[PDB]
Amino acid sequence: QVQLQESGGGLVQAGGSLRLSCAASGLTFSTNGMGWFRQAPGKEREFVFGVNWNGGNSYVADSVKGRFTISRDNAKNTVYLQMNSLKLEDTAVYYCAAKMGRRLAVSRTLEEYDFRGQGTQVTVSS
Amino acid sequence: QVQLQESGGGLVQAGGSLRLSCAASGLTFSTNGMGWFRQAPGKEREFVFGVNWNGGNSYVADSVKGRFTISRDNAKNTVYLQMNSLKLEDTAVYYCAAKMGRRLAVSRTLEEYDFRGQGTQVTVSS
Amino acid sequence: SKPFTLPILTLGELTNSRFPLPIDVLYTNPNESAIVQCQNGRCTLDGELQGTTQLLPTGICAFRGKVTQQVQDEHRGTHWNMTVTNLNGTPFDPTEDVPAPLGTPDFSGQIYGVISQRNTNTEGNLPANRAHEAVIATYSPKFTPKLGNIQFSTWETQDVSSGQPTKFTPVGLASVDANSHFDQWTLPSYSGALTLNMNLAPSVAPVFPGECLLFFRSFIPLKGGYGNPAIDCLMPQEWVQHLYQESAPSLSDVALVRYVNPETGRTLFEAKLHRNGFLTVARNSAGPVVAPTNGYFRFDSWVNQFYTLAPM
Amino acid sequence: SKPFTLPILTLGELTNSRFPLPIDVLYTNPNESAIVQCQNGRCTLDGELQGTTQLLPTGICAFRGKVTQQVQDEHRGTHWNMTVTNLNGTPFDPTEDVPAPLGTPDFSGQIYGVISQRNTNTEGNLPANRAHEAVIATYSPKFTPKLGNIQFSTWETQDVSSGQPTKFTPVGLASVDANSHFDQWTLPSYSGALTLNMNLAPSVAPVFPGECLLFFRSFIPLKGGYGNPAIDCLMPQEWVQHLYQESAPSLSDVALVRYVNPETGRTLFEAKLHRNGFLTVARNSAGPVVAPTNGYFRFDSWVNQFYTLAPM
Repeated sequence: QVQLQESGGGLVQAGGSLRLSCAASGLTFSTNGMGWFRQAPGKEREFVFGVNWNGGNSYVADSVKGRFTISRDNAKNTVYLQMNSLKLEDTAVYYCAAKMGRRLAVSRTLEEYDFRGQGTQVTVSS
Repeated sequence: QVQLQESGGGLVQAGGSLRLSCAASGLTFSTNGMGWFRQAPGKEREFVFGVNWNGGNSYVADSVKGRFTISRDNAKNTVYLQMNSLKLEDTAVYYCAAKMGRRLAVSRTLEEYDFRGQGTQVTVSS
Repeated sequence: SKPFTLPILTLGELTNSRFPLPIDVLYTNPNESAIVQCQNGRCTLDGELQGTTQLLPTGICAFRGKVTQQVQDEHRGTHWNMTVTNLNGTPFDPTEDVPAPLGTPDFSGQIYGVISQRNTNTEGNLPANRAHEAVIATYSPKFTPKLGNIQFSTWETQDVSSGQPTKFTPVGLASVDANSHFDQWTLPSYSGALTLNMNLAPSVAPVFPGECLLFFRSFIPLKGGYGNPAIDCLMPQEWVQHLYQESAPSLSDVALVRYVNPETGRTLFEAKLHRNGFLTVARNSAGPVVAPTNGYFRFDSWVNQFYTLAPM
Repeated sequence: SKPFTLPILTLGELTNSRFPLPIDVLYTNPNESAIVQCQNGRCTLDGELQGTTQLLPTGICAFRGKVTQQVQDEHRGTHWNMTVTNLNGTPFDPTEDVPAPLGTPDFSGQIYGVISQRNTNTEGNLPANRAHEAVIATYSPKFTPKLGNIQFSTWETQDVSSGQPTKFTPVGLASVDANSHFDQWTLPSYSGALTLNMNLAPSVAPVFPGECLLFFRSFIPLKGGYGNPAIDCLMPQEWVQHLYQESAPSLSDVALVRYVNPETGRTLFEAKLHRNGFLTVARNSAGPVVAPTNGYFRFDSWVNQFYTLAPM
C-alpha cells in the first residue's frame, strides 16, 4: 500500500525555476529515507538529491549543488525538490524513491530503494 | 533589566535653571512613553511633563508651562527636563517613569507607567 | 473612559497596511498552517503601534537612504548596496527596540518598485536626478535593514549614483516563481540569516473552536510572469491610524463588531475584534467574503473571550 | 563494504538504552517466559533505528509538552493532563509511523521523575518556574502518548501551571508493589487500552537450542518501599549511537563477537550479535555474568545462524 506520486513538473526556460512535489501514502517521509532520480531518453539514470528520515544527512549531485534544494511538509507527508536555477542539462523525467527505515546513510543507487513513483516531466528549453 | 537613572539635580536659587537627565537601559525612549513626576516631602505626588515615543504629543503641568521644556538625545538613550527660571514652589525630588509602547496618549498618573527611577533632588532656596 | 470606535469607511475606502494597495475583498483561509505574525499593520485596540508599523501609507514597504556602491552578485542584473535611514530621514539606530526601520517589508519575496535619486550637489543650481525599476529580495542574506543597509538590483546597468539620496517606491512583486520565494507569512531575517529577529509584534490565531482569522486582502501587481498573488493584512491602514488617534481604553480582550449594510440597516455577520488588533469569524470555508463594498464594521460592545459568534 | 565495528568501551562506560542509567552487569535469564519486544534501544546492526529509539541519552523515558489542566482521578495524589510533543519541540503527528513519540517509555510501571516548567510569558522580563516530583503510570488508560497526551500525578497539590512548557526528567520507579504493575517486558498501550500498538520493533529470542539472550542490566532507583528492580536492554545506548553513525552493511544475519579482557588479551566468552540488534550466548544459568568491567565486546567475524557457541 505504498504509493509515491510526483507533480510540479512542466516546461521552463533556462534560468527559470520549478518546485517538484513527491507525496506519499502508506509511508511517512519523517520515518524513511527518500531520493530524487532523473531519467532523460537515451541517457542512463542519474541520482539528483537524497535525504534520510530526519533530514540530518543528504547527498546532492555535484552538477546541481548550488541550484537544487529540498524541503518537507510533514503535515502533508510531502517532500519538495526546489530547482532554483535550471540549466539545459537538467531536462528529464524526475521521479521519487523511498527506502524504508530510519538510518543515517543516503543511498545513491535505485536498486537499494524500496519504492518509486512514475515521475513528472521537466523540459528546459528556449 | 529596565533601569531609569536621573541626574542633574542640585541646589539652585530662585530664578536659576537646571537640566535633569533620565538615562535608560533595557528600554529605548524612542519607542516608549516617558514622564517626569516630582515629590516634595509632606506633599502629594505631582506630574510635571510627559511625552510619547516620537515626541509628537506631550502633557505639561499648567504651573510649569513656559518654564520647563524637554529635549531628546536618543543616540544616548537619554531625555532631558530643562528647568529654566525655577520658582520656590518647584523644590522637590524629580523622577522619571516609562510606559511601554508606541502610542499617542500621555499618561498623567504614575500607576499607569511601567517603570520608575529613584530621582534626583532639586532645592530652590535663596 | 473614551468610548471605542472604528471609522465609517466602505471597503473601497480602505487601504492595505502591509503594501500600498486598496483593499479588494475580505478573505478567510482556515486551513492555513503558517504562523501569522506580520509586522506591518500591527496596532492594539487602545492604539499602540507594534512591530514595524508606522502611520504613513507612503511608508509601507518604502526605504529611504543612500547608495554606497555597486556590488558583485551572481544572480541576474546589476546590484547595489544602500544604507537605509528612518523614513523621516533621521539616522536609524540599530539598537532602537523595533524589528527594523518602521515600514520595512514584513514578508519574503522579490519586491518590485522604483529607485529614484536627487543629488545633493549642484546648471541653474538644479540637482541631477535619475530613477529606475528595482527589485529588493527580502529573503536574501544581504537584506539587513535592522543593521542599516540593504541590497537592491536593477535592469539598468550603471545609471545609479553613489553617495546620493535614494528613495524606494514600492509597486508590487517582481515574480512569484519558485525561486522568488514569495511567502507572505515568512518574515524576513531583519539582521541577516543567522541572527534572531527582535521586538516582534506577536503572532495571531483564533482560540475558540470553529473560528478563523478574517483578513483584508489586496491583490498585488506582478512585473511579469504568471500568477495572482495577494497580501492579507489584519487591519487596514485607516484602522491603524484611527486606533492610534483615538487611544480608547480596551474594556475587555474582545470587541464584538458587526458588518452592516447601510442600504438595509442590517447586520450581515459579526466578528471578534481582538485586543492585539485582528479579527476572527465563525466561518468554515476559504475564500472571499461576498459582501456589499459599501458595508463597514461597526463596534457593538465589549464581550468576553467565551462569546459564541453566529456562523457566517 | 564499510567494515563493521563496535566501540571500545568498558562496561562502566556504557549507558542503558531503556532508562538513563549506567550499565551495572551483564545478565542472563534463560527461563524468562515473557516475550522480549522492547522498543527503546532498538537498532539493526547496519544502523537502522527502530521502535521508539532515538539517539539522545536525555530523551530516554523523557517527555516534553504542556500541561493542559488539572484532572480528577480516584488514586492518591493530584493529577494533570499534558500534551506531549516530539523531544525537539516540534508537534508530534500521531500518524507518523512510530509506536509513539521517540523516547516514550517502553514498559509497564510507575515511572518516577521530576516535572519542571518555565513559563513562556513574563521581573527583569524573567519567566517564572517550578518543579515537582511526579509519577507517570504507563499501564493506565490515560497513558496515550501515541495520541499526543498523557497523565501524571504529583504529591504537590496545586503548584503546576496550565498552558506552560513542561519537561519530565525520569529518575526511577515510584514503587514495585503489586498495584504498581512493574513488568519490564509488558509494553504500554501507546494509544490507550483498546487500540493496537503499531510500527513495533520486532520481538527477539534465541533460535539455536542451548542459547539465551544476553542483557545489559541496570538497577533502577526506587522512590520508596522494598525491592531491587532492574532494567535490561538489548544493546547499550552507545552501541545504538555507534551503529547509527557507522551505517556498515551487515554481511550475514549473525556477527560473532568476543568479550575480551585487555589486561590479558584473552577472550572470556563469545556471543552472537544478531542483525536485528541483540545478543545470545550459550549459557545454562540465570544471573550476572562475572567479567572484568574493563572488558568489552570486540567484533570477530560474520558467521551463519548454525554457528555453535562455546558454552560460557
